[PDB]
Amino acid sequence: AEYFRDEEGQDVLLFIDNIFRFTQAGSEVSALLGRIPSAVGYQPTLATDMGLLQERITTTKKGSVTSVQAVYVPADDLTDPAPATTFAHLDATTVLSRGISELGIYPAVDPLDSKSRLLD
Amino acid sequence: AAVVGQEHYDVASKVQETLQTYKSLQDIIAILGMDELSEQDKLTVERARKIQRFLSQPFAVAEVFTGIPGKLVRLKDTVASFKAVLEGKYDNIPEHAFYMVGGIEDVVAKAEKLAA
Amino acid sequence: ISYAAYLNVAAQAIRSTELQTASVLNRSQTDAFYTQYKNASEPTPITK
Amino acid sequence: ATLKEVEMRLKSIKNIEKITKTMKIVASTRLSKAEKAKISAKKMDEAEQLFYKNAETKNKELIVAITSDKGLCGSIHSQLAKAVRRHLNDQPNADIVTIGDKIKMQLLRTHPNNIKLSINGIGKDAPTFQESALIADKLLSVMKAGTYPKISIFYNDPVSSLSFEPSEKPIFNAKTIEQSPSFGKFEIDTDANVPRDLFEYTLANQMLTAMAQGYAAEISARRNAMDNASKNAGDMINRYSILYNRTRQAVITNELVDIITGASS
Amino acid sequence: KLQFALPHETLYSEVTQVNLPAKSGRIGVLANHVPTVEQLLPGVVEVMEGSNSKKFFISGGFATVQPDSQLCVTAIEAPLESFSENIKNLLAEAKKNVSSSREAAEAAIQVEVLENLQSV
Amino acid sequence: GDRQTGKTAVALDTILNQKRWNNGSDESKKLYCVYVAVGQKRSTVAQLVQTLEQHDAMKYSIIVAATASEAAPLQYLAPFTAASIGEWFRDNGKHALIVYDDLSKQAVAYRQLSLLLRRPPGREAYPGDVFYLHSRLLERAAKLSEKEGSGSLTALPVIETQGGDVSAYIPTNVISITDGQIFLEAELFYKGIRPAINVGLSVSRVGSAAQVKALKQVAGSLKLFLAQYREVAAFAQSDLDASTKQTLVRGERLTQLLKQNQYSPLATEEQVPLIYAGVNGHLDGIELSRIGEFESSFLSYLKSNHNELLTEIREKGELSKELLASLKSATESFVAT
Amino acid sequence: GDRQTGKTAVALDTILNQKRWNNGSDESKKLYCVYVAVGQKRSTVAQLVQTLEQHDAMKYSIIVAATASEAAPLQYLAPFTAASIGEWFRDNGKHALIVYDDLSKQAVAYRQLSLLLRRPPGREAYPGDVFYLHSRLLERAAKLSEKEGSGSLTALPVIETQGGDVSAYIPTNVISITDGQIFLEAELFYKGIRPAINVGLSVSRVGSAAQVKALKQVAGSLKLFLAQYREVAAFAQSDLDASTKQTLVRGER
Amino acid sequence: PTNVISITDGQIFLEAELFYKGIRPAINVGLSVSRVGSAAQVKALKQVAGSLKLFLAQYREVAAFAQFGSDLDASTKQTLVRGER
Repeated sequence: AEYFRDEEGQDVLLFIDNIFRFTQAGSEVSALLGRIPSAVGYQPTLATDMGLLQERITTTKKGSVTSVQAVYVPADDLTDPAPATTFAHLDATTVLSRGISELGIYPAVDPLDSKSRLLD
Repeated sequence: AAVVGQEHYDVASKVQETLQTYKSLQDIIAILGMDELSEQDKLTVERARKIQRFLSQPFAVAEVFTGIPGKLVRLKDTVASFKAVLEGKYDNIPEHAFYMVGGIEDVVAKAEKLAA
Repeated sequence: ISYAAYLNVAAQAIRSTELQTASVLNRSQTDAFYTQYKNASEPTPITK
Repeated sequence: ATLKEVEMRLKSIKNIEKITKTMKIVASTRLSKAEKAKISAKKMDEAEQLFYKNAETKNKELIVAITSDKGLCGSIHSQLAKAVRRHLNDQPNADIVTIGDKIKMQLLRTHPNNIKLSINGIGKDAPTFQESALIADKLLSVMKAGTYPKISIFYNDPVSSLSFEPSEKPIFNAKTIEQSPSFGKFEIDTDANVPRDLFEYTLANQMLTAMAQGYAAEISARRNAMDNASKNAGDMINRYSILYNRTRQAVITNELVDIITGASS
Repeated sequence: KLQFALPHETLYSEVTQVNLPAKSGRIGVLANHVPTVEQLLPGVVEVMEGSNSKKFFISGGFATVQPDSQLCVTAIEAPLESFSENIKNLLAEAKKNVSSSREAAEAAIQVEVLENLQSV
Repeated sequence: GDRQTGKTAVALDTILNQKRWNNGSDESKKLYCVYVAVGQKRSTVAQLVQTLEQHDAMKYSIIVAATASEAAPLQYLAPFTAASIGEWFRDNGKHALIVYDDLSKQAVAYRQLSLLLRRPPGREAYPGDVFYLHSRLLERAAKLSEKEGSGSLTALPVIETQGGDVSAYIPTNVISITDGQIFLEAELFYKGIRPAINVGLSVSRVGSAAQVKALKQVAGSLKLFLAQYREVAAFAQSDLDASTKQTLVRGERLTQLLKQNQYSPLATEEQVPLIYAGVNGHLDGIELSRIGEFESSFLSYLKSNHNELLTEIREKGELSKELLASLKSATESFVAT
Repeated sequence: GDRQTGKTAVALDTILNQKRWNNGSDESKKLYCVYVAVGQKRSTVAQLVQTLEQHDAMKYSIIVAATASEAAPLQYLAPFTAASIGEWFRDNGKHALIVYDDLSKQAVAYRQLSLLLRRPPGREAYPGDVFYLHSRLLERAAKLSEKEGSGSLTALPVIETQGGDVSAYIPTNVISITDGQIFLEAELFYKGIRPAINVGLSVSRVGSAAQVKALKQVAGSLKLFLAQYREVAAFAQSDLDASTKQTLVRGER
Repeated sequence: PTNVISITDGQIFLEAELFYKGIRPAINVGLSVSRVGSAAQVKALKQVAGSLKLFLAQYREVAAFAQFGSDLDASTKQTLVRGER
């Protein structure tokens, strides 16, 4: 993405799949590296590792990457540290719903659950 | 009861029991209203709601922060005040009257204040 | 015997070509009881 | 434990939720039949009222009250009780006939002096002429209804399908029928004792209507109440769900700490 | 119009001719009738709307011609055909009941109903 | 599903049904099943072996066995070892079905190894890379491309829920890794609905993409009916709407119909008729006690009256309007008797 | 208060209002405000800077920065360093303010550092010296005595409660160290109260004296009145007395 | 607690809520068990207290039902009245 933005002067958009699996992957690498796991068994490098990922996605002068990420909420518990840390980085949420799709509406975006930082 | 005297102990026992009832039915109260309580219990609950509120008193070192002039109430006075309340001898005046005030006499006076 | 009670017994007899319905049968059968009272004091809940 | 004690309490709340949902729905079913009946009953009553209006009216008191035996029909029981108590001030010594256990309980408590007749086996049944007739017969014989120069009945008028306003009306004594402004525009027959008959006839016909109006309000109230119950239960589901979730995270962390401490050695 | 009604059911609730059995003997109402109050006795009733005639068995009630040509008939539980043969069987039982049998009044009513059936 | 609710029976049933196609000479109709008995006591595996021999299924069966006694390294490598066996069939372009039963015992063994090797412990005292282990095994199941020779290695892992905790670390991981679940429910099992599949908690994320066309046609309704029956189930608790009563009757009969005696498989050509009756509400007339009698009778009646119909269903694999017409007639006739 | 109730904005407004005070005369009337941004995206910080430069307020404020990108030890040292800068103003006798946004993110940073130093994990996996970390930071920033020239350095540390858990270890430890709370209620935030301040969970345990006398006289007992409003609407959800209704009409309004 | 419970031959559970309820001893009658059981109590006292356990257990069950509301049959209210005493 950075090659496109920085070195080809583009605005691009980079999708990420489960960012739960980003966390999950990170947790394993920590444990293998033998670091003491933190709360709810999540990497002690939890903050910094999300920080690196979520700080190269930014608005540069040249261009901007924008990233649509998928939050596969673990145990649907949004007060879990892994979703929470993700949500801290997130700016907007687009909340596709299956109910909405069942009302024949495609886009599937649930209007009452979609909220964005820029919407002020 | 041998220490604080039988009269105190009896008064305290009744306070504990009433409040414990109120806690027990705290669930039931939330699920269904007060008018769906048993009548005998509903009296206990109404009294207890008053007792609970009665327990608050302004504090004089908090007089700055709270903004309410504190009330120091005699031990002899305290036993009397609760004793009466348990016998419902002042149950007939607002719950607000009981809240954040000193002695029983003060509750009465605040009933007059509220009445205005 | 009260006039509407008089009419009532007649109505009950009246639920007996034939053409019978549940609402009629319910209108002629009741399990209700009436509890006399005095004073507080309660003479029994004699079947209505 | 926290974890299990949370989980079992949340389950209790779930079971409560399920019951309150179920009752509310079943109540709706029951309500439709009740409502249908009340229309037909009211039509009969209106014809009787047509006479009383055109005749005019111009009437101690009797108090009759109507509620169900059944409870949890909202605040029918105590709102009606409050309006009875208000009119028990008005005439102190009046004899209260309580048709239904729930109204029996509130009034009996407030003045046990007045309870002379009370009924039972009201709420379960839908009102029928049979009940009204027998109750009427007992009001006349037992309570000597004509002796009270006022008669008043209390019931719950079902204002809206989601509301109930407790309501009362005055039954006109046999004396009233006699001395009502018009009564001669209708051809009275001295041969018949039309006041003494009509009094009795409207004692029951009015009372049955009161029971019907009340019954519809009662079933409507239970539906309303049980709906609000489901909502209250829902709030508790959410509160204990959050507690469950917090407790769950804590268990994982606390367990993890024990393992780590051991590993460290 | 004519109001002919029961509590749980409601019929015709002035109609052409109504023939009524009353404590005043029998009363006939045809179009406008001068305004009366009459107690209806247990009855065989005819209601005619036009030339069409419908025949009713009535448990007694009250009759009131209103001045505005509203014949309010109110009665408990009625049909004539519904009342009929089973009733003939009942009448035998009812005679037995009259032997034993307020119970006196009940038995009097049973005799009245037996008569009322003979009218059918 | 929940611990020892005869989970192994549900799986074993699938293996038996593969006999029907397997016997068939077309090798695009031959799934050579592999049962991977993990942590199962030798007595249990003896019963398995015996059941397989009894139903003469030991000719498309391989049973990789790591019994309870067998050492924790053997238990650890047991699904992995099994997977390699699957690869030969898959590589040969053949088809096969490998049933890893149960990965919960695979987990315990890895836990034992890691902890004993003093490798860093992790959540729920399960190895840190347990996600990685389970994913490696579960990703070997594959439907090959035609360039790499169309073959497959269908897999159906069986997971033991530790009393119903589907939030537990080993269950949650596995649920994520796989695509689809069939969730047997203990209450149903005890209440005698065997198979005890909880329809609500069963999902397939591939689902109808593979399904006999005929069987798809007559079973869209079935899913929806059961959905209604579940919702209106609790409404049995009185004053019952006519609408609710219609749902209840149709739904109760459907639920009764989907009961099936374990270790008895059925053919698609006999699945399709039974469901047709239920969908068309023919069974509504039949009383609950007589549903069972109806089922076998309907099948025999269909075979006698028109095994032509059955054979058409079998070979055509798609219900034609003419078949649905004829079938309805046959059902009406059967319902009458 | 609760995460992303635009938590930052509540504090930002405090900084903005002091423009009139700061553009005054007398060093006592001037406040010099330091905004410590710990654990915030560079983008978020860039918006803050631009916001401050939009309200032309940049000239009276410092930003000390330890963005999300910046390394975990830098984040650990980030509040302390900022507080040193603040003490220079304070010990110049001048009044000041420091808003530490968010010390909850400092906690996560110290957690990382501690764990990576393999010091035994503490309660809730937050290191055992976490109380010391916050307390040493917090009790610096003060209104000094006349001897010290009546310095001031007001402190507003911005704590991010996880799901509004006010019993949570990091929040409770902070609550006990600090005085007063300005709990930003999520329910109210959703229900359009901006600023959403639940007066029940907001206290100031040393605040009343600080207020100018006018705003003590005029506002007298309004806290009580609106903690009668909470009660009033508590039991609003039997017989509502006319008194209760009057309170409700005033309270809601 | 787990270790000790296994080792010991009875449990005499007390309960804080019942303490507040004013039952002193606050023995939680349902959780309290004696796995060495009756053959240690006075023979007389065994005879009299024969169904006392059953009654109390029934009281507990009835009480739970009673708090889910609704009018209870008279037989149940005999239990309730006895139970209270």
